[PDB]
Amino acid sequence: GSWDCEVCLVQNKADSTKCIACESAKP
Amino acid sequence: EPQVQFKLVLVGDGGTGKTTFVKRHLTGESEKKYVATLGVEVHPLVFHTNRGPIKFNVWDTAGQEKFGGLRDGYYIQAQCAIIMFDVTSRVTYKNVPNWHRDLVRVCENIPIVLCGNKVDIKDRKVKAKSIVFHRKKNLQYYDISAKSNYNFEKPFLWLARKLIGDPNLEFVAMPALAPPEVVMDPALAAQYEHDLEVAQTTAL
Ligand SMILES: Nc1nc2c(ncn2[C@@H]2O[C@H](COP(=O)(O)OP(=O)(O)O)[C@@H](O)[C@H]2O)c(=O)[nH]1
Ligand SMILES: [Mg+2]
Ligand SMILES: [Mg+2]
Ligand SMILES: [Zn+2]
Repeated sequence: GSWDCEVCLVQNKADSTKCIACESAKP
Repeated sequence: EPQVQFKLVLVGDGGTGKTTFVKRHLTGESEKKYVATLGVEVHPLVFHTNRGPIKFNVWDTAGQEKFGGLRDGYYIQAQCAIIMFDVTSRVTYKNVPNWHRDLVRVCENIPIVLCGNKVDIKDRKVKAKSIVFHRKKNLQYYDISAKSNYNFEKPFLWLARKLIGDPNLEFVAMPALAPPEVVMDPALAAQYEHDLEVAQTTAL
């Protein structure tokens, strides 16, 4: 369940609750 | 169809022309995303290849490189990079190894292009014979001039071929670019290209 950060466009793992790059929360 | 996209970090000393360069791509500029936490603008640059669209999400700083290294979050998950210097400023070339170090510390062996910018300026200081860092590090080098669009597509095409694993990948057409602000004399361009060819044959 990977997700694309809507703030910086980095792809994050399903495990992550916030962007590994910019610290933005997952929708 | 899931769109093919890559995070590309654009690094190099302040004043080398990174912002000017990324902004040539008109749609990349109109669709850019601001990342407040890192103070970064991410420019989505689409190129149309013979195998479909490829998007380079280019991370441009807000000038913080003037004051020290960039934070981990800037580099994190980068899939490729361009390291820029200014051919009119030798110190910017001297700092290339530092940028490469900071980059690989976080990203390891991603594909990287080295770009010498501002080659439109007659009084060039860092010439082909002196440009050597790439030869020793596996990197590809291009002269560019952001202001004239000279060789704009070259770094992206080399990176696309490397990432996709297709040496025959081609761009179907150039993206829409801001019109050249300065002219890049075709003669000088030919000469510079030849000078690089000559330099490539030199031993070490
Ligand atoms: N002549 C010339 N000037 C350039 C070129 N690219 C950038 N500049 C100038 O160099 C200065 C710094 O450019 P900038 O994009 O802000 O560099 P950055 O700090 O690396 O982002 C600006 O005054 C630009 O107009 C170029 O290709 N040719
Ligand atoms: Mg800048
Ligand atoms: Mg376009
Ligand atoms: Zn993010």
